[PDB]
Amino acid sequence: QFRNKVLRVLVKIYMNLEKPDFINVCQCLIFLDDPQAVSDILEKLVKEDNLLMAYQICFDLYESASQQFLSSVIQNLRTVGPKDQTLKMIKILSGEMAIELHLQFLIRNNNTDLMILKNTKDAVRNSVCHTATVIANSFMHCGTTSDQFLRDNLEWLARATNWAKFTATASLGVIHKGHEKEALQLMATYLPKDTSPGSAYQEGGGLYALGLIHANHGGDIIDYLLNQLKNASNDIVRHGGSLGLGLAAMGTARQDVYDLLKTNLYQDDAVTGEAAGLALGLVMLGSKNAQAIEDMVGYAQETQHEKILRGLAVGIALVMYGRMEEADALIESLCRDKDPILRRSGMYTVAMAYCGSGNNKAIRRLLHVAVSDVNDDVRRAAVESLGFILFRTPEQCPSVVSLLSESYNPHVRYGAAMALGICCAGTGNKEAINLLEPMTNDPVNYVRQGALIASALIMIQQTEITCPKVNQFRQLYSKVINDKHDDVMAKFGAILAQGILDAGGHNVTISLQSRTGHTHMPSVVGVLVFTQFWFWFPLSHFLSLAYTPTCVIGLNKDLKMPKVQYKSNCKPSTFAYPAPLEPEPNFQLLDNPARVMPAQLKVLTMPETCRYQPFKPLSIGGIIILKD
Amino acid sequence: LNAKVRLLREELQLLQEQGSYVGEVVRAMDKKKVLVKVHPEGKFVVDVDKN
Amino acid sequence: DLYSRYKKLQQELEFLEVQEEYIKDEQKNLKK
Amino acid sequence: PAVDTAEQVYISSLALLKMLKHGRAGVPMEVMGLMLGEFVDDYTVRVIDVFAMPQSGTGVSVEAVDPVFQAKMLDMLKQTGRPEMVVGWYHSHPGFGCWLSGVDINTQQSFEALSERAVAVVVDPIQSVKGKVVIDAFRLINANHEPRQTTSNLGHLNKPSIQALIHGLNRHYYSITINYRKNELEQKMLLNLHKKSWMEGLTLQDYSEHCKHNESVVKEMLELAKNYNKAVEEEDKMTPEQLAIKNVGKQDPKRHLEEHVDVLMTSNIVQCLAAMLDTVVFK
Amino acid sequence: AAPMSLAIHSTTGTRYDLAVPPDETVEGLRKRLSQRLKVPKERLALLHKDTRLSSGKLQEFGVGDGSKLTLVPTVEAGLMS
Repeated sequence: QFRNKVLRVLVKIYMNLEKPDFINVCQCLIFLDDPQAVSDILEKLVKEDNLLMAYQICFDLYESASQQFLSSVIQNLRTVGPKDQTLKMIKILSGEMAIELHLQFLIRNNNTDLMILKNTKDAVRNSVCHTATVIANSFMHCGTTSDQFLRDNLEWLARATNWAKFTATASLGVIHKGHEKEALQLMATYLPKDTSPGSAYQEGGGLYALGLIHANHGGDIIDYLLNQLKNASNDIVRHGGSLGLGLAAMGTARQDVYDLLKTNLYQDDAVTGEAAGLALGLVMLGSKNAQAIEDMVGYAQETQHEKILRGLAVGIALVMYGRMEEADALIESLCRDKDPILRRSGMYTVAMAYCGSGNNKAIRRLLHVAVSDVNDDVRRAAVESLGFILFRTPEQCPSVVSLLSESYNPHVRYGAAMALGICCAGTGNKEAINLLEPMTNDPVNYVRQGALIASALIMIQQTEITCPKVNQFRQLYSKVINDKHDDVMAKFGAILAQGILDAGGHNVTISLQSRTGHTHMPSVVGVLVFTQFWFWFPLSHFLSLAYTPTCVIGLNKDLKMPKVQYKSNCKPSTFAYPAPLEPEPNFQLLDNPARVMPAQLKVLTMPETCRYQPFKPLSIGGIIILKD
Repeated sequence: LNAKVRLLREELQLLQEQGSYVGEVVRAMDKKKVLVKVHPEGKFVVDVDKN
Repeated sequence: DLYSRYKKLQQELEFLEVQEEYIKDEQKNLKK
Repeated sequence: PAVDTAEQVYISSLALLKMLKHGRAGVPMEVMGLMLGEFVDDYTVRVIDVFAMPQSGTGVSVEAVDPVFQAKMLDMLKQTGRPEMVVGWYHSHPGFGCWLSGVDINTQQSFEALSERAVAVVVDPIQSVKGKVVIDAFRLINANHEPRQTTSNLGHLNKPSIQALIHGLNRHYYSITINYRKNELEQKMLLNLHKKSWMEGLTLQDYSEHCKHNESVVKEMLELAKNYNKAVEEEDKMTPEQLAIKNVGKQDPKRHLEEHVDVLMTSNIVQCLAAMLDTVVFK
Repeated sequence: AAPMSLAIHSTTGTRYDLAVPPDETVEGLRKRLSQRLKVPKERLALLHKDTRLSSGKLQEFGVGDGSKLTLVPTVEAGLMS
């Protein structure tokens, strides 16, 4: 309450100024969650000839505003409407622009060392490693609309069978992230009809990819996928379609999709029910619906298929996202339950409720469960949740998981590894790696696997200069994958880790929170659901969400690329690509669009010689309109 | 305490490794071998580890 | 500034309390 | 065509106790029996109840003696509300761990031909200790590749033992995860076994026996304190390694004093509290 | 021919229904069931009215059309033999 009051007063102040900063006040309103106010202020802006500031505000609103808020803002704008300007702001707020631009950036800058994938392939001996390398590919080409590896090596892809086909097909949707322009035809090519008929696995994978193309971004795909799910016959296709629809209508508490998904859930089938549960979770995200919550809890307490129980365990947690203290009743009801899976759902609910707030009481609860529970999966889920609470202060996660990594219980070790992974995401801490090193040779195998994936998450994109230990870890991945004396799970972990380290070309990072500081809800959802590959491999296509481009992009008055150039005041070696596998100028020049790290912003500079002048300071980075 | 529990939990495999005989050395000889009486059996000419 | 140092120290104190209680619980359960 | 690695066999509490008891009964012999249950999904194979069977054999082999019993008992159990039908067989290896032999494989192969998803469960009574119970569920790999498909880590969490590998694990048969899921009433009675009556809580001890016990322990602490003195004087004139052997075959005063002090103090506190609590409650 | 259409219930629940000639002998039924199930004929044991069908022709035992037959395999465990 007091924080809201203070933010209101600050907003008043920012209003009374000679040059009122409208970016800051709009951010203040988002946090204050008052979409009417931003609707009004943006009306005022569009009235007076400040279209550059209005455009930047629409950009910033799209980047870090909740779907409900953005929908309210577009509704308010439409209530009054500058009609051409109005509609261009409508387009910006729909995110069509930003998504398209990010796609362009990803396509243009696509250096990808395929020799590494060729080596990993040469090292493959089984089906676990096979799906590992397929998913790793999917990570390397995330959104970069390139499928050479799946093309040239077509015979090697046929080896996969049954569900491994589901994953290998969804890899296509992951690879074409955001490629909304033309999807249905796009998927139609790789999911040819009346071609090798009798593959429900193929159809499910195709629908999963289709949904994966439209994460957090609905539209006509919502209606099409609903039609399919309503016409489904095979349980496998129901599973695929439910997952796709969930990924297609996130956050939009649509009643008809809820009704259909619940009708499917009430079938009492396992493989369909898991997707149905996760889908109900992803749709009614944030909503505190007592009705959906009671349906979840009752069904979880009535069914007899642990698959449905797992799906519901994550669905319930997704329901309560963003509610700090309003889930406490549900938290207590789930914790004091006897079924272990519902207790795990409770820990996940605590995780999603207090996302980033660092609420000491939620930490108290999770740690007490971590040390005190009798089931092992609940312990692992508890240690993992800690990552979601404490990711705004990465200095604190090692302080509360160092001792817990050196624990007799292997599942607790894996939990500590993955908690460090989520908490310190895209930061490259020396401490996190110091903890992750000794335990990458842990006698238990899944501990090694979690350690490798956690390291790949932490040390994403870093070069030799930024972290001395990157080369050590690349060599470790190679040695682990080539070796044959070592377990299969470790090989899976190393392959996925190679995929993670260089994702979406080499120009995408994982940031749970937007550059302003807002929690990036798709990132949280993606890193939670991806974490659930220990129960269902095809779910590993959800870290796609966390992939937010590391781009600095300049725009002109009519939102079109100028051929500007920028100044990078740091040696050309560091803050660049490490190397393509087989006198230092004190400055280097980057073109538009720019592959810019997060840290490269603090040292990012514009040449005053250039005619353009950025509206807002570059240092915050991200999408920028340029003045002239 | 954690170390103690871990050691106890591993001790089941450590206690399934074989044992080692006790022999009485007769005389070191040759490059690095020794002649060892293994009561009650006969003598041997065994190798000596690095340490 | 000293206000920031003050709030930092106070939150450090809360975190230390949480960790201490968690370690007591961990020891009690490790005995079992 | 999968048999995923996330498939589990759900054993109820009653089935486990029956298997364990029957096995310990025939300690030197490979006693065996049947198990009733259902086939729910491709990830669950639930075993509800078991029943011993008439049999005869030596320490090296065992075999059924009558099938009339099997059909008759199925009919009787079905009469009173347990229609489930058989899902596999169990037997006991007393001290040999848990694995399948040639004869085991032959019988299990006949069962599997009868029903595709049949399982074999093996118990080792003597190897099982108070807390943990040595047990495992198996199935037969054909002569075809990988026997099963993988879509989780649920298969690879157990680190199969050297003996089971030596005797054929993962070559002719593969294991399945065992789940001991329990309903609410089972949970409520399993917690209610170890509970004494309420009167026992508020009963004192024969006070004379109390005093005798106290004086006995204190008369022991006298000599333990003398030895503690005689032992603390050392630990300076003793090599850092020599101490690790000082306590082998020789009483140590410190640990015994700790134990006796804990015993005395707990017993006396409990008796005192009971005496005061009664002194108030009954008038 | 007048095939004798019987029922073969297994103790597991599955039902291998089959029809045989009137003059079939318990050995013949055992042998056909063994071919269908790919298991040796010795391991099988047919049942009728809680009375094993030791050997001989089916008719004189009384086994008739629309009958109930339980098929019960053997159960064996042991290090050897």
